[PDB]
Amino acid sequence: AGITGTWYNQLGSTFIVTAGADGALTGTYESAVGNAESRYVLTGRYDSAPATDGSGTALGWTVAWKNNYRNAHSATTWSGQYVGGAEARINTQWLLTSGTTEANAWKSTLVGHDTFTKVKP
Amino acid sequence: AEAGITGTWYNQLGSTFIVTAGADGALTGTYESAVGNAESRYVLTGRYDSAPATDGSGTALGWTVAWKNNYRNAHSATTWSGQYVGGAEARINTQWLLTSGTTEANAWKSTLVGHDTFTKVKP
Amino acid sequence: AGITGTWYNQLGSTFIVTAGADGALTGTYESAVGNAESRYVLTGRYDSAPATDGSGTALGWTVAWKNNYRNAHSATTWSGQYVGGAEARINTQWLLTSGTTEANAWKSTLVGHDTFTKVKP
Amino acid sequence: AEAGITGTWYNQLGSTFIVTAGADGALTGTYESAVGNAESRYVLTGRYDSAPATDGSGTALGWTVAWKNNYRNAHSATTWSGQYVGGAEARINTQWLLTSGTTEANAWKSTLVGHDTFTKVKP
Ligand SMILES: O=C(CCCC[C@@H]1SC[C@@H]2NC(=O)N[C@@H]21)Nc1ccc([N+](=O)[O-])cc1
Ligand SMILES: O=C(CCCC[C@@H]1SC[C@@H]2NC(=O)N[C@@H]21)Nc1ccc([N+](=O)[O-])cc1
Ligand SMILES: O=C(CCCC[C@@H]1SC[C@@H]2NC(=O)N[C@@H]21)Nc1ccc([N+](=O)[O-])cc1
Ligand SMILES: O=C(CCCC[C@@H]1SC[C@@H]2NC(=O)N[C@@H]21)Nc1ccc([N+](=O)[O-])cc1
Repeated sequence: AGITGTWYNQLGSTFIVTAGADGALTGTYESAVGNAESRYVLTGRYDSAPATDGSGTALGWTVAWKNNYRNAHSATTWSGQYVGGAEARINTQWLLTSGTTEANAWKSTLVGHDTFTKVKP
Repeated sequence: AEAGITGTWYNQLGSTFIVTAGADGALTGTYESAVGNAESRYVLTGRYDSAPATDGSGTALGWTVAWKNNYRNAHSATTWSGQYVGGAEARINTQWLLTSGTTEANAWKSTLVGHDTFTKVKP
Repeated sequence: AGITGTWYNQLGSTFIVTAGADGALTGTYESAVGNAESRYVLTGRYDSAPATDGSGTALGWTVAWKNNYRNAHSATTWSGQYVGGAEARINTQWLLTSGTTEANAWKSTLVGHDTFTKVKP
Repeated sequence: AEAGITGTWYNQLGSTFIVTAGADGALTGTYESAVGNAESRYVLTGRYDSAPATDGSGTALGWTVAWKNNYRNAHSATTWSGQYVGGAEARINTQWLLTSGTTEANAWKSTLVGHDTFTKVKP
């Protein structure tokens, strides 16, 4: 529906997702930055029964940076909300964790925020 | 990847995390929280590195849970991001972001941040 | 210098700061949202000797939401960087912690991001 | 506010946090980290609620440290945000954001996030 489609964030990354009736999110992610290449599988969940007011729809998805081409031994999870309308938007904040030794654990997680704009005409 | 990830885990709050790890990187299972606007199990989905590095690094992973089942809907979603550490006392160290569906006016206070540690030992 | 002055974020909040030679930041903050009113004291620290390349200047500051008018029993810390030039900017990500009982501790911290634009002509 | 905040604290990493709490809400002291690009003490400044609620809520506080002294400059700053809990075994539970000075091209990977727990007991 509103979430299903093709999106892009401020970095130029590509986000193609499909929203299922049971609240499931599946698709592929293509990052424009970092030790990444081509498409990576993504999986998430969303509130399939949001508030009818002016509230956004809570959702989230994960991407392990490993495919048949590269492995950055890391995973990112995006958490945010879908805001519908003429100009659909997905505002997120993310956590990127890397696999590290017990000694380097304190510096294993980066935090950021991505804003997605919908395309798919 | 000798993933001992599969199994039933518990966090410091007493929440029950049940997961199965697929050979290709998929994570699936149910989540039951001991705190907050929730009851019974909620479906969760995630991904993990099905080929961690040879050194002694943990296995990166993450998963999400929209807080809605047949009993309630807290109009929220939580994503956990972290790493699995195998061994005698296996553990999953994570940090999470909980986003609530809100109006544009309240978007600034829509996301909580925390951290949970899961072990295979009772709450 | 570059940091010293008056700033505003996307929410309409007011940030008046002075950068000291020893890396100290002092000033007042006025929030446009939340259980807040008037001016609150702020204190921070910044990298007083940044890289001469195109890097930003690392900095941070804290505000306890308590003054002679209100007390929201909370404190926010902003962490980010100052990016100079014609259009000065301060990109931050913040953590807002509230005082809570041990039972409600898991939901004591909100996270967000504020972008500041400089004014003081 | 019976602030037992003042004193020397240590975190799970072995870092030493020394602070003095002013009657009006100010926090000042030095910070020494056992990990990372750092050595010796670094000046820190912060604020805390000098009038917490009457119930059993913790005392909200926060502080910053730019990582530059006479020995090194890691071109970074860390802010800790959390709450003080008094009692037999006093503790300061916090979460932090570490921002590195970077170019616009690397801004997306400039901030690390974690959490530290400070107690008055040796490392
Ligand atoms: O490079 C890797 C994998 C690609 C990460 C892309 C990130 S996901 C959040 C943000 N949104 C995007 O669309 N793209 C970026 N990961 C990685 C990064 C840093 C470190 N590190 O140690 O700093 C280790 C692995
Ligand atoms: O209560 C709800 C749903 C359940 C959330 C459980 C959280 S998931 C992170 C942490 N780890 C656990 O095992 N359990 C907790 N969500 C919610 C919470 C707060 C707000 N709020 O506005 O503050 C809105 C919705
Ligand atoms: O309302 C209060 C105090 C004012 C907070 C202003 C925040 S600081 C980050 C952001 N940037 C701004 O310029 N303004 C906002 N705090 C508070 C908020 C929420 C809760 N809560 O429980 O949800 C408790 C206390
Ligand atoms: O090494 C530096 C300076 C020292 C940082 C100490 C951190 S403060 C949070 C945590 N709590 C502690 O007590 N100690 C650690 N900073 C730095 C670290 C990583 C990167 N990086 O790019 O990954 C850049 C600068």
